[PDB]
Amino acid sequence: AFKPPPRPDFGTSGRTIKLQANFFEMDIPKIDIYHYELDIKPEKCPRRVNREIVEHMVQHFKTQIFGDRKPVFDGRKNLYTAMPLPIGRDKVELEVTLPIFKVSIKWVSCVSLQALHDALSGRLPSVPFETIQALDVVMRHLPSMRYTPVGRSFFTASEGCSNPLGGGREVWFGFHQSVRPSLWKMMLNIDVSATAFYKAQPVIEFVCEVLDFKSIEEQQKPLTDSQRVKFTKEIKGLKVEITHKRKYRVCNVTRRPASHQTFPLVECTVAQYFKDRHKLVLRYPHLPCLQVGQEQKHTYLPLEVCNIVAGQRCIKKLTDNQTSTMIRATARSAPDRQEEISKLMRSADFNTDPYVREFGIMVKDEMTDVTGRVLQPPSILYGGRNKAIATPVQGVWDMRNKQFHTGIEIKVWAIACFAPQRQCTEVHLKSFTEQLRKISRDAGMPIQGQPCFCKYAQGADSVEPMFRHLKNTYAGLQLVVVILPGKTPVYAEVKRVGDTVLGMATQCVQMKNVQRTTPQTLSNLCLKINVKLGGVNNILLPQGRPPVFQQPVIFLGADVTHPPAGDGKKPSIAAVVGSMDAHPNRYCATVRVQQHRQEIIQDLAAMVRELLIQFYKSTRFKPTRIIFYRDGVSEGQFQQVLHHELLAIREACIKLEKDYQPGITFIVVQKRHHTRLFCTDKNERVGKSGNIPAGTTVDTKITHPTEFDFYLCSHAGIQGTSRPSHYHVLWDDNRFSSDELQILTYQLCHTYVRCTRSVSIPAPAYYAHLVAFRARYHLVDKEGRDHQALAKAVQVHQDTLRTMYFA
RNA sequence: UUCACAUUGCCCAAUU
RNA sequence: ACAUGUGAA
Ligand SMILES: [Mg+2]
Ligand SMILES: [Mg+2]
Repeated sequence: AFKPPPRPDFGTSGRTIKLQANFFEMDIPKIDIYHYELDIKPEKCPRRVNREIVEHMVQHFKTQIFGDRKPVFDGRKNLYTAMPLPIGRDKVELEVTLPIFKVSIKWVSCVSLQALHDALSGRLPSVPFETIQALDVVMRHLPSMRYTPVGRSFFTASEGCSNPLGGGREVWFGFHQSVRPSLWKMMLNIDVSATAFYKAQPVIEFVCEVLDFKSIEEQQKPLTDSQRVKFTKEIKGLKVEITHKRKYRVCNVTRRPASHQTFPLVECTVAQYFKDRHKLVLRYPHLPCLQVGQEQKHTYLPLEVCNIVAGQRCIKKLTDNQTSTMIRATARSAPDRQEEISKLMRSADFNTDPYVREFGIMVKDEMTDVTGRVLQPPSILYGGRNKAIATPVQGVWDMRNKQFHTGIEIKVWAIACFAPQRQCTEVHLKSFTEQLRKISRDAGMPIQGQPCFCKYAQGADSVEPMFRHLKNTYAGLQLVVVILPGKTPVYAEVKRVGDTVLGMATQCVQMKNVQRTTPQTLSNLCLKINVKLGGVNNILLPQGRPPVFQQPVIFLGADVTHPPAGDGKKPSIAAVVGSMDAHPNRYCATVRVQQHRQEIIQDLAAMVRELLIQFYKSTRFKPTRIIFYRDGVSEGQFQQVLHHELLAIREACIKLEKDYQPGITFIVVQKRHHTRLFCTDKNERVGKSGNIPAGTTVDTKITHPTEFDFYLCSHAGIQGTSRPSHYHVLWDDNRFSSDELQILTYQLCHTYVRCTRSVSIPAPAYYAHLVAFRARYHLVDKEGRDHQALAKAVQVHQDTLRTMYFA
């Protein structure tokens, strides 16, 4: 379970395409640089405050130490210099004042950039991490002070334009920046981005925006408890500033107006306090005060003397309208984004950055050219009379004149309509039934007759007794179609009951899609229905599959989904699916709740054991090979994850049978990186968005210098700029060639049963996502006693276990 | 809750 | 994910 396998070869399959990547070559000197350890007492202050401390510590202690040396700082404890500092080894206490801190500098090490060159070439097997870290600290030292750092990105108010969102928020533009080793050179990965920020405005104006006032004096009355509570929820936690210089965090909003609100000086009011001490009379005395600092003390500031501090990211969720405006502001086609990144890099002036130039680094201002190959799509085989073969074109095909490979005859089914009768009439339901049966017969999934049961219902409470009744009354019941009036808790209840309480197949459909049907929608609905009932929609043309299918092989997809920002004990959800036939088409699912924000799948061995057992029951084969697509592990966790999960896989094998030792291939799938690929030639641009065509593959130039990784953009780019999926092979007993693995991955992107399209990641990974999503629905408002309760929540019924209920 | 693609959390990141 | 867009037999 040690080091990732070396790249075995380069891919040769498919026609070439000229591409540009948002990677900008770096020239790094062949020079040793110097790494010093810093400790700033006390180390509780924000990273930025530390950065300032060091920043003018260097200014204040210029004479003795640095002497024209321009150090870079990571913001916490790491300092780097281009040539060695005068303090030969010895920790030195330094005294720094801020307009109070002791800073100790001690030598740590030498970082050789020559060793980095050696790693980029053949000579070193590994890329020296410390070196990359050093370069990264160098490159982001200045913009960490100039701009507002968010993660690996930087944001700023765009000078000359405003993009308000309302509610005191506006769009800030910026960019992601990262330093990456490559087959060719050190690369600077730069992408543009945008995010909502709080406006740097007076608090009075903030109040007006949040409470929807065109101006204050609507009214000159204290706010209603409603208004005050909304304002409270909006400003709580934000930083404000005064002029009397002072910055505070807002912990509350007083109930009383400033004229009435009092504190112990003897009881003294806030307004009067400002009159007496600060010679100020409140223009808006009827308004509340912000409570700032510790909520235990009693420090209360009037609204009209405070400003919202500049550069605070808006953490809180945006409204629907705010979001709409955000999208509208930041939407760019592929060529537009390409031009924006290029414009940004020409206007960046990285090479005049005094710290960059101090470390002798040069950055290229043009995107790297890279040659991709466009893989051929697999043929898709259908069934019926035709045995039709479909040929994807630009990552899309369709169901017209085709029947499912194996279509289910639906004989017994029901309809529960939770939409109101007056809006979703019996005529609507009838007409919808007619249409659905037409499309379904065309597809080889004949709904033989009318539903056996069709009643209206209201509220979540009616779900369980209705479903119990159905299961007890109609023998051979295959499906319940559930019509919903849009967003409702009923959906989650329908799933809790069907999936985990009764083990019944349900298909939900929104009221509006019953009222107005279209062939495309009903067709997609049929994809879902056929799968849920155990059917096989289509299969990869068998003779067109890579040689790996010549022996029994199981395809696993795995994902962990974590709770959103904020809520803190809500668990993470681990989901693993495995193929159950040779096509591969049918999948079974396993799911677990696990520790909050843990990425490592804790219970993997038990899950894989289950899947292996089910695979044997379905196919009567034991897999000689296990292909494991693992979604969403970042590089910094590669070793962590691979160590636990690979072993878990082995354990599942070992405990199942000895000496059962199938070859394992462990592939990390990453859809959330910042690598963008653009057509160099305009006539290669596909559709309105002008993206690279589906099947575009890149395994040279910008990829890893020694390891086995590649980009594959398997999908049609409909809108904006495509995200090409990245695949990183952490382990491979099966000794794949690049060609076979890339082609296999591509083909798996065509087995996804919910649409006749090639999807952005292989089917097993996608299914993993759907399973986790469904689990999250089983857990809504539910968050060993506790953990057992949550584990119970996501446990499907016995009859649901062997199904694709997640489709 | 027909579906994909894209933006986006979340892993890794980040003295009144 | 939700939310928001763009689309489809
Ligand atoms: Mg995940
Ligand atoms: Mg949506």
